[PDB]
Amino acid sequence: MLPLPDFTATFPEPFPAGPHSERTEHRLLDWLEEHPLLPSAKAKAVLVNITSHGASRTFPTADADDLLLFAELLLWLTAFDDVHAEGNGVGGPAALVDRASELMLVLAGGNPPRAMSPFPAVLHDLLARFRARASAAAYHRLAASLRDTLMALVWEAHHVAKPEGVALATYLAMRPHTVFIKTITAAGEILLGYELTDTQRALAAVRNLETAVANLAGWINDLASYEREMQRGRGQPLSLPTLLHARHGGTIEEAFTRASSMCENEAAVARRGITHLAHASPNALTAHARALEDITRSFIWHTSHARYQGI
Amino acid sequence: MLPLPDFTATFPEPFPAGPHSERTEHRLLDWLEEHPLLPSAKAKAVLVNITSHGASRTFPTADADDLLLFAELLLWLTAFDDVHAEGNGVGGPAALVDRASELMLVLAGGNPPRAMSPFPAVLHDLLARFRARASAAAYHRLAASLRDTLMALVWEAHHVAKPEGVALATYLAMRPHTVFIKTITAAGEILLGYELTDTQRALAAVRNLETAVANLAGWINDLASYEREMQRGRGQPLSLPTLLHARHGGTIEEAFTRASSMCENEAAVARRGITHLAHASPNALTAHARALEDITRSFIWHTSHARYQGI
Ligand SMILES: [Mg+2]
Ligand SMILES: [Mg+2]
Ligand SMILES: [Mg+2]
Ligand SMILES: [Mg+2]
Ligand SMILES: [Mg+2]
Ligand SMILES: [Mg+2]
Repeated sequence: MLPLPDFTATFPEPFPAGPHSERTEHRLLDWLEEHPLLPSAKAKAVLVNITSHGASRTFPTADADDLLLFAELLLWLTAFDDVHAEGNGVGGPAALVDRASELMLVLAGGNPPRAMSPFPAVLHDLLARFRARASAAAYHRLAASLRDTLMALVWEAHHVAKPEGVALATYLAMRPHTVFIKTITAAGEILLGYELTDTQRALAAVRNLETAVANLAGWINDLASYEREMQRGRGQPLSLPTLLHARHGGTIEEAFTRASSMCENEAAVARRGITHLAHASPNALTAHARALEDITRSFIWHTSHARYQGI
Repeated sequence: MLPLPDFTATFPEPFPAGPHSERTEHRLLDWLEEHPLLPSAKAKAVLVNITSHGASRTFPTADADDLLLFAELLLWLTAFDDVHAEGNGVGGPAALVDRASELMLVLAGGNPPRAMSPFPAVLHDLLARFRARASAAAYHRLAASLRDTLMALVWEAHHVAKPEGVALATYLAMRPHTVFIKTITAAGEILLGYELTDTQRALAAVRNLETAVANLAGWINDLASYEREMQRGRGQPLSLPTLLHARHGGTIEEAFTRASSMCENEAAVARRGITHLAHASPNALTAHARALEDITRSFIWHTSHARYQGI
C-alpha cells in the first residue's frame, strides 16, 4: 500500500506528451549502440523508454532534434547515477569521486587526459552541442547545474551507508541537486529559447516557485522509488520517508502519510506560483511559469513508470 | 639542499609589489577578528602576511579596496584548504565532503540551512561583493573556478593516504584546481576590468599560456612545500616530486632535478607565450598576457615566504 500524494486538485492528469516520443526512443537506441553507457540491454530499454516518453512530457513544444539532445543529456546523467553513484558501483565513495573528477575536468574545458570510462567523452560532445545552441550565460548555467549535481552525488555516496546520520534540513537542501531538476530547467531555458535577467531570478515569486518544484520533484521520486530502492540488499535508502521515520519514530506508513502531506502542500504552493507568474509581466516570467509547469507534470507522470513500480 | 628551478632567464627578480601591502595586512587582521577562520594567532599572522604581500605582487595595479577583496577571497580559500582539506581535519574525506557541499550550496544561490562552520557565510558575502563588481559572465567564471576547486580538494583528500595510487597524468590535470590559479585569474579579469570573448579563450596561444602558468604555479608550490609537507607525521605528500620518484625510481634528489627541469621548461613556454600575446592584437589579449605575467611572478615570489621554508 503506502499512502501516496494526490495531485488531482493541483496537477490533474492527463499530462500532454508531444509528438516525437517514439522517434526519440529509436534515435536514443541508435546513439547508445554507438556509445554503450549501460551494461544490460534490459536496463537500456527501460531507461530509454522513460527518458524519451518522459522528455515528451517535460518539453511538449519540442523539436525532434532539440528533444533528442535533452533526452541524451538526461539519459547520460541518469545512467551515470545508476552505474557509479548511490553505491551502485564498487570501490566506495572514492571511485565515484574519481569518476566525478574526470567529469569536472570535462566541464572546466581544455582537454583532460583520456578516460577509460565512456561517460567523460559523451559529456564533452553533449556540452559542445549545448554551447552552440545557448547564450553564453545560458550555457554557464547549464554547466553550473551539472557541477553542483556532481558534488551532491559525491555527498550522497558518503551517507548512503548511514542515512540516519543525515539531518532532514541538509537532505532537503541537497536533494534538488541529486534529482537533476536544476539541469532540466537550465536545459529548458536553452531549448525553449528564453532566459531570465539576474534581477528576475531574484524575485521572490520566481525563487519560491523554483523551490517548490525542486522539492516536489525530489520528494515524489523518493516516495515512488522507496519500494524498489528497498528491495535491494541494503537497508533504508537515503530519502525523505527514511528521514521522517527517524525524526518522528512511529511507522513507515505514518512517514509516508507525512511525506504525502508535504508533497500535496508543495504542489499547492507550486500551483499558486505558476498562476502568479503566468498572469502576465515580462514574457520571460510567463513561459518560465509554463516551462516549470510542464517539468512538474513530467515528474508526476514518471512515477507510474515501470522503472519505479513494476506492474 | 634539493635542486630547485632557476627562473633568472624567464622571470628574473625582483617582483614589483604595489603600494597597499601593509594596509591590506592590517585590514585583513581586522576582518579576521570579526570572522575568525583560523584557530591560532600565529597561523593567522603568517597567512595574513603572505596573502597581503603576495596579493600586492599578483595585482600591482590594485586599488586598496579591490586588493582587499581578492586578498579576502584568497585567504578564505587557503584557510579552508588548511583547516579542512589535505587531511588536516578529522573525520576523513567524508567531513571535507560535508564542508564542501555546504559551500556548493552557497555557490548555487538561494539560502541554504545555516552552518556551524563560519566558512559558508563569509563565502556568501565575498561572492556578493564580486557579483556587484563583475559582469554576469565574469562572475559565472569566478563561481565555476571555485566549484571546480572544491571537487579537486575532495579528490585530493581521497588520495593523500596513498599518493602512489595516483597516475602522474591525473595529478597534473587536477593540480591546477587545488593550487587555485583559475580562481586567481578569474578574480583578476574582474578586478583589472577586462574580459575575453569565448573565441579568444579558444585561441591556442591563450590556452597554451594558461596551461603553462597553471602547471608552473602548482609545480613550484609542490617543490617549495615538500619539506614542510614532509615534516608532518604522514609520509610523502601527494605532489609532483613524490609521483616522479614513484614513476622513475631513483632518489628524491633526482626527482627534484627532474621537476626543476620541468619547471624551467614550463617557465620558458610561459615567457614565450607572454611575448606572443603582448605583441598587440585586441587589447584584451594584451593585459591578459600582463595579468598572467604578474600572477606568475607572485607565485615565484611566494616560494621564499616563511610559510614554506622557515628561515
Ligand atoms: Mg540518485
Ligand atoms: Mg536512482
Ligand atoms: Mg528515487
Ligand atoms: Mg592544498
Ligand atoms: Mg597546503
Ligand atoms: Mg604545497
